[PDB]
Amino acid sequence: LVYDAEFVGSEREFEEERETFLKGVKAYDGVLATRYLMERSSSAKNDEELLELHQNFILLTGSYACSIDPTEDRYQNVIVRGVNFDERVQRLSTGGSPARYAIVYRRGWRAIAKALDIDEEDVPAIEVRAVKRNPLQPALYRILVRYGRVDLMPVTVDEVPPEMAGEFERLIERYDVPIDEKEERILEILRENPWTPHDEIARRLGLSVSEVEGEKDPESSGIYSLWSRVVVNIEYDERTAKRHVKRRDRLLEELYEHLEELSERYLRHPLTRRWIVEHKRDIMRRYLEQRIVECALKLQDRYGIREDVALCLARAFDGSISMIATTPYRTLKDVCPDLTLEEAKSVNRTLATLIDEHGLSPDAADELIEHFESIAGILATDLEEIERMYEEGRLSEEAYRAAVEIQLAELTKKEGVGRKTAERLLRAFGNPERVKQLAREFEIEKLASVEGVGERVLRSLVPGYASLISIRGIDRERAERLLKKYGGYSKVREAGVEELREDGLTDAQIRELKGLKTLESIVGDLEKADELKRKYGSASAVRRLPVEELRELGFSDDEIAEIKGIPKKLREAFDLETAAELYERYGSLKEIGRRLSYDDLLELGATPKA
Ligand SMILES: [Zn+2]
Repeated sequence: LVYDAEFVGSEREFEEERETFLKGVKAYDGVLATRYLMERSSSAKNDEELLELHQNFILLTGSYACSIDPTEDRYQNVIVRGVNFDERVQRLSTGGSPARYAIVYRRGWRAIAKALDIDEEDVPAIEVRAVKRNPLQPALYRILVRYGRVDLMPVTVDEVPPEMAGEFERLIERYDVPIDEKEERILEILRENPWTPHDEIARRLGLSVSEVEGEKDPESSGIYSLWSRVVVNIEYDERTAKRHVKRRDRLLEELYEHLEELSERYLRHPLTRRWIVEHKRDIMRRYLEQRIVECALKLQDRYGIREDVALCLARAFDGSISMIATTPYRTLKDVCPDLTLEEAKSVNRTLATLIDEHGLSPDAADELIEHFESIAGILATDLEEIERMYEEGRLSEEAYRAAVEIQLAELTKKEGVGRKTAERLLRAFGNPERVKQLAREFEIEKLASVEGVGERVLRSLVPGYASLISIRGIDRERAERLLKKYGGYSKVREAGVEELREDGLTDAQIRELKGLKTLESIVGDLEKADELKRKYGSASAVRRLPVEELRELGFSDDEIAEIKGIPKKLREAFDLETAAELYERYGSLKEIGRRLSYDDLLELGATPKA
């Protein structure tokens, strides 16, 4: 399997990167060492002070990783397992560093270490994919690294705010990012537990990990895309980036100092920088080993690969189904030539879809995997770039054509949208994911200004346009203004009546929207109808309310008589309290003559009742 990368910065930059990387390695050495201590005993497993130190190393590795390729120009032709990230990162809407994009992949450091000449024999590992023990929401951690966010990466487990961890969703709400339906589904699990592993998120949603994750860019769909959407909209805090670079090297010393102290809880001899420098390779070789077991065991239980092949893959791909699952068939067979295609299609869902649901050849599917990794990766790419690749001879016809048909199918599925209107939209706005996002942001004029995009298109594309526009008198401009101001139909429906008037809605329009025509019979004006619609569900409910309650913060006793349909004869004798109660209980009045003659002891000798 091929890893490689070439440096293109100046000689100063070369040394800057070497020092950062080597400090990342030193930081990651602490992560390995602390993981080692944690499984010396179940007592060590549950040492929270040890866990806090483990986490501190994770943080510092992140910070150092964020600093790789600060100017986003120092590396080129970054190959990880044969796939060239230079070209892919360039096609993303937010571009960025091929180096850091590489580092977010397991064993991506391999590629970067070659460009910085750090000899692979010393295993200069930097990994930034911790899940269960990560002090930040794991996907966030990874996206911060890809976007080089030295500033946002905390350098201390104390410094980690809830909004980047246990209450991560707060951070999402602060930046008014559009969330699609896949993502809202993913959040529902992350809300239960932000440290749910991705293959679990995928298994419950009935998706591949690639689908759960998406591309690491705003214009995709998935937890990575979501976090990118948020993170890019956070101002770079150049100040705090300075604090973090200034402080972290000595914090690392201090972490290593704390590692000695703690290690004496579980070991005869301290765990020192020299010790980890010596055992690093051995520690890593052993973890790889029990991950080959666990993983090769899963390749049989879940996917059903013949035992001897399942171990081959397990070894070849560092014990990672994520890794295996995103590897092309040609590369998979290169290292395990015993493997069969139905077996490859079992673990690599992208390969499976491309073959079985788009009739692609394995070579052609490999081509698309290599360039884009997943379907999400195809949909993150501008249509016209895919055309360019086809024309420039860097993409075969069958791959190219499948790519087009995937992009078009995301829009033609939406009733009203034909192929040339879909095709046009992709030209106007780049890719299908970016088209959808404009619809969720309610950019109705922007979309409409494309040929073939009519009311029927707008209906099926823009959430809540269907609802507002089907009310007479509400024009397109208004529908956009309303949707944008309040955040979608449901939120517009929830708006106050006073402020909807200010927005220029006729009272008829407001009445239909909240569907309180029946309540406005019962009560004079719109506003009180709405007040009554909030607390109580319907008119139906308001009538049933106790006589005291209606009377209280309400209006007349005659009005309460009319509201509950209390007959003249029953109203003329008893007081309301007991009249509306007898009616509630028996319904007719003929029936009211079920209870005995002068059990009707209340008021006059009203004989017409018996
Ligand atoms: Zn800080």
